[PDB]
Amino acid sequence: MTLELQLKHYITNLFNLPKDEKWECESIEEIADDILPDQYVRLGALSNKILQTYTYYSDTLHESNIYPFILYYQKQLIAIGYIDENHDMDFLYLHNTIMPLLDQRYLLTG
Amino acid sequence: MEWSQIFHDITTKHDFKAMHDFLEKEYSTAIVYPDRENIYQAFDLTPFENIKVVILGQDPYHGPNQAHGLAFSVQPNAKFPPSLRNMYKELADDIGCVRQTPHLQDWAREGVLLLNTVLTVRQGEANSHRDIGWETFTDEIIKAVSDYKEHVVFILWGKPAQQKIKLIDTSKHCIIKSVHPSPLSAYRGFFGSKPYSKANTYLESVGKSPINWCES
Repeated sequence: MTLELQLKHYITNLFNLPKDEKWECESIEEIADDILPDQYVRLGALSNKILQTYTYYSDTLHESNIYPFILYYQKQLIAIGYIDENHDMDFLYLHNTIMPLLDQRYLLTG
Repeated sequence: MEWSQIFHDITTKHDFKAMHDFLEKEYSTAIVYPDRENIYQAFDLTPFENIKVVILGQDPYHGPNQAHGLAFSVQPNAKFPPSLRNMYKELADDIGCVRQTPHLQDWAREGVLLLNTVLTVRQGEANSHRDIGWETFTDEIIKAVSDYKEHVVFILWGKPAQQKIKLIDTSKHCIIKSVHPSPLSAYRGFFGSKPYSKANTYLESVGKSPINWCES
């Protein structure tokens, strides 16, 4: 099962969303310093790194005011989570290219 | 000065045969967006002589019935991408008007060149056509706009677009730049940045009429 689909099962169950609603995906590159909380953006780790960004969207996702996201730096997974209704980032996974910082990927086991 | 003349210059200076051979095979064996006949739609809708504002995008949307050859725009019945939703929120706060269509062919008719830096993508695979020659092409397009037009606004959202600053003559042209409108970055300086009225104020300072950004 793909990461996107694990994320979808997790979010739809957590937020009680329709399972057969289509999730579309927007991919954008942006510097880590403008995406992540400051405490997680540090010289020699994520600072000044361009991330490849996947943000998922649908009508019931917009109604719940959340944005599920997956972040990469080239081939290395950097983050999995969702921006919640307060516009805070909520992580299931976070790696800074040196070590894993947060890892609740067991939540994606389906 | 016409796109056909500029394209001729570009295709003479660089050899794109391997790109076209790669794309021929991609459109035969895979699902590539946008539809082939739409690849140059930004050029078809904004003739060179008409450009007043250049907005740089990255890759085309990579899902079904989304991309149609314009940066940021999706097809009239498609859902709102997160970045476009944010662009329209800033638009409502800056200019005042509310757009409900996600289609930007009207902006393109107004003189907004909606140029992605890469013009094709395989379905579901972000960046899948990075480095096949589009960047060479599209870097040359930005240069050409800078070189041959008198006074254009370049709007550069996100770090990748801002890497094109070195191709733009700022003694001639106006650069407006900020973090990307994606909800991942938008609160770090996209909201409140007023790119639309800033663009129009510059156009008026230089004796050009403003862009009508409202539904037209």
